[PDB]
Amino acid sequence: KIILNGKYDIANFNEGITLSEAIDGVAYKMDVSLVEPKQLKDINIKKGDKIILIDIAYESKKEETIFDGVVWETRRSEKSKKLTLSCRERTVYMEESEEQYQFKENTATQRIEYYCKQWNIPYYNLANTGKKLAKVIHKTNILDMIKKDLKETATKGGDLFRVRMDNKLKLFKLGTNANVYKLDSILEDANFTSSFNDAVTSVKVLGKSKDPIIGTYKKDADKFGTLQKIKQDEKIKNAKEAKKAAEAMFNSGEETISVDCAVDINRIRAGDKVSLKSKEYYVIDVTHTLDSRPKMKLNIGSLEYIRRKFY
Amino acid sequence: KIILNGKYDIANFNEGITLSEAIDGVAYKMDVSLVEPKQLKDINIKKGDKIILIDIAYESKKEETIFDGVVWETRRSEKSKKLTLSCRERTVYMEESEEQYQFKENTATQRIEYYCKQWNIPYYNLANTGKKLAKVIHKTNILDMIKKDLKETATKGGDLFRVRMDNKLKLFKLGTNANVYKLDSILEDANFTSSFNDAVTSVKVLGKSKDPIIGTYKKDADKFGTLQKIKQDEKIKNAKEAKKAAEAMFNSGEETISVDCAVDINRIRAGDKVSLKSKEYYVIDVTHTLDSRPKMKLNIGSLEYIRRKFY
Amino acid sequence: KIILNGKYDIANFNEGITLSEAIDGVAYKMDVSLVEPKQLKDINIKKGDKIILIDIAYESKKEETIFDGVVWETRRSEKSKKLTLSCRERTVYMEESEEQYQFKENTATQRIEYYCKQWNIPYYNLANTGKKLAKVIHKTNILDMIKKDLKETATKGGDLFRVRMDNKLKLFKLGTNANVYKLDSILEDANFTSSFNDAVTSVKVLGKSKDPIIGTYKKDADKFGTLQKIKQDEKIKNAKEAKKAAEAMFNSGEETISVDCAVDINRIRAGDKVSLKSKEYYVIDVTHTLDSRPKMKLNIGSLEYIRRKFY
Amino acid sequence: KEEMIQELLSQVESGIREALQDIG
Amino acid sequence: KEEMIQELLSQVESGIREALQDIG
Amino acid sequence: KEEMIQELLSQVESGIREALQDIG
Amino acid sequence: FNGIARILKENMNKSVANGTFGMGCELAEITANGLKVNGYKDEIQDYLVLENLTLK
Repeated sequence: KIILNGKYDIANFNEGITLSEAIDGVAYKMDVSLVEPKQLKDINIKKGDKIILIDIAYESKKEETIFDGVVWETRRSEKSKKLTLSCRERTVYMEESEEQYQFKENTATQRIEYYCKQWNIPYYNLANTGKKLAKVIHKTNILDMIKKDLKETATKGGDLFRVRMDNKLKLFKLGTNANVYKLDSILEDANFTSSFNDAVTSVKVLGKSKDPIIGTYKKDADKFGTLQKIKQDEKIKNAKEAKKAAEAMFNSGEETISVDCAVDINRIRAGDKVSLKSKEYYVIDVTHTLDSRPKMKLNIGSLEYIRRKFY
Repeated sequence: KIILNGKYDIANFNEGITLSEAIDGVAYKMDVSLVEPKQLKDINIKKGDKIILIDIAYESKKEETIFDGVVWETRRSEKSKKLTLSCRERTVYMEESEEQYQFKENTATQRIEYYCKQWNIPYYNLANTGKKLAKVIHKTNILDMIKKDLKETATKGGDLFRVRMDNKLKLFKLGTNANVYKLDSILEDANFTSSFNDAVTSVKVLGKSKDPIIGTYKKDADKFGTLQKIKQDEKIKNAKEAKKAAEAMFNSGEETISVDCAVDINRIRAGDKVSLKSKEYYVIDVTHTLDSRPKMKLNIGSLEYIRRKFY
Repeated sequence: KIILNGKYDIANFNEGITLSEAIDGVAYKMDVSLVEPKQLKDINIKKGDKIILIDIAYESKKEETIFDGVVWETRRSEKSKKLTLSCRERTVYMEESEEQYQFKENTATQRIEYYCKQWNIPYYNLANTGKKLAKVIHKTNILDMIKKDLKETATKGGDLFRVRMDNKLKLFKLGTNANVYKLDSILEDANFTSSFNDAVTSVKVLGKSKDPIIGTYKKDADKFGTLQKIKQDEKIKNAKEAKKAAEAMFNSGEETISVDCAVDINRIRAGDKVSLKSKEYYVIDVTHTLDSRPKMKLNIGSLEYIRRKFY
Repeated sequence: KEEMIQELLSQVESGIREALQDIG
Repeated sequence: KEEMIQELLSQVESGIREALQDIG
Repeated sequence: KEEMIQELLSQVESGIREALQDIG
Repeated sequence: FNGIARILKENMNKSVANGTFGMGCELAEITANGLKVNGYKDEIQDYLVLENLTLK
């Protein structure tokens, strides 16, 4: 409804906005399509411009900044003067800037604070993930390093954390959204899919590092059969770490719902805890599309499958 | 025509069935789509249910079990109550259960028997592949291990074998189907494609293991040019093994036919030997679709190209 | 307009021709679709036949051989007798013939001459690329080796070179086309896309080989932010080599134009220097389509982005 | 008139995912 | 009648490229 | 009415296979 | 569709490079700070050695 840019208000030009995020996505993504007459052409929107989308929030019905990022790419058509943007929050910067860091044994929160301090990234008070990580040397992107240590934190019994940018970097635990919205009331169509596609019933740990930690921790072998994996990570250097990694991998296969909603719940985001029918599910992916009729589509799943796949 | 499930008969609900298989596919795949009214909803079809499709066989015109597997995944639509399944025979279990095994020098049949004995998989009398395999250590899936040793058996002059499940595991040689069906009579449309896309005219073996085995065995260099490869496998630890591997790699490029048949030959399966015109070809892929009009589509190719690509 | 084949002239059968090339493509590609009545069926076009397309050149309006290659694959439909070809110039042979070569320190031109001499490939007087390459051992395809050493030549300050076949192999520098055509006059539609998708603002070289060469050469850190990479190549064994590699990597992200032209400029090819509006861009990709109305589509970009991505 | 896009995008996604899961 | 092919090829290319860039 | 799906699935498969073979 | 192929090839190189990192033999030099491995930004202050290198 309001698109601030730097100074102007280009909400008087946009054909539609689509706010999309994935649980493992690089960044909260806003793809706003505009018509580009002389008026919009004058201001000369370039890549790197700062877009802030403001719309009436679902919670309190007050205008709140639902998106605050930067224009990552502009594509302009000439025959039809339709300028199209693809906005990203500043976690896209972290996913592109490579750097090598050597880390001793420590927790994920300390590592994230170290990254932010090194690269001068503003950040709120980061939640203590608690889990203690093994010494590693990293080379991938900063977001890649953060995701790697968060995955290793999900292993060893730690809670599932996800990093979202907003104005200043936030360490967002998955099941900690304020409002557990119920989608059954506006359920245009749902697609309950169940499978054994990524089911894990057994896991045979073969430790590449010593405390000779080896074991098997089959959990539902009698019911679904011995759907076995082999976890052979150097980071597992402990018997309890092996047991917790095994326990953080068992699941009954893929179990998700491809939900389609006729009303756009504005504040939904990846990782949020949302209800369909009596059950509760975590948002694997959300794709708003703020056309003339607000609309939302969701892909949600159980905790076990999400932990198995994305962690 | 008859869909047994555990107890019931849901042939009174299916909009269509599509039996599809690939020569390198994980398993014989049946994708049956159903409407899900109160009647079908009562029985509560879950993943892991056992589906048996029975239809009048082409050979003797007697009702025979053409498919016997398990429901690997169910996807239910709610706005339109259309339950859709994707059935798999139990080789999908082998493609998901990882395990590590160390093997001395032996044949593929002994290794397959060892896998079945370890994992309690029923199996018919397995054909003696004959070829003797080098010592290896494996980590991939059980089906992955079986495919790897079968590929190494195709190399060294062994016959092309493929594993299909049925009720009990079977080691199916490719060119051993009972009836060599002729598709020209029901040829709705064919697509003869020829190429040098995967042509191999020469091969320069560089042995990574000793008997210093090195050589070149160019076969049609004068005609198609020296389309050369380099085979650098540790498993080749012998001069005769190198020569047979070279001889089991030469081909005139991709040579397949995308056949479309107006009548569904019910008993066709991947690897079967089928005739189009005077020539004979091996089924790279088959995709039946048992809608209200039975129909079949086939992708067939020559032995040399199949051995080069899939082995 | 004229399709010579070996002896005949099958221009009296073709529904359309599409000449397509990519800057990193395997070969100049011509995909000519034909109807195959008794007349064309008699001559029995096989793979490996030599196709020469002759058409009135844009430059001098004289019939010139715009394509000279070999039929790499033929696909024939039977219900509708439409034979379709996919012609390739003989660089496709180099992209399929693997070979291992050990090279001392030398330039790319000498290596290309050595490859041509070894494999008996005709070649014109190859341009002296000048840049001196480090000792390496290669195993990939001959075209793969040529592309690798040309990429290493683009690094260390050398000019961007691309290899095209024609009748005899040619080492084509990118910005050396004879005529810098202007596409604005026939601009059916253009798509100016800008991004930071592959922007590189900093690079932290970590030399794996000694002259302990380590450094950072950030170029526009204040403006676009420290979009950093890490170049960790063994081939960089020198401080000046590291600096030139860093300087041959900085760019302002992806900056291309998806140009659509209503008139087919016949002599355009990948790497050519072409003008749209006042600016000049290098052809990343060109796709002619010689239907009954000649037509062309182009994808062009700046030198910095092309060097960053394809080199 | 417009539902063809949704229908055939779904078909493309299903087919490619199905092939990757089968061969992979 | 014919523009559906161009429109939906563009949609397929955009969607797959978009997904690869996001997840990758 | 229905042949558009077969036609454009064939186009999608051909285009993606063609691009992978060219760049690869 | 060439853009998808190029992006996917970039992903190939990315994944292969990430997998190959921290694996295989590498050259190094000893310093007062500790071990200095070629291709590493920081010196390794804790490392193991073969027992035949610990001779007096």
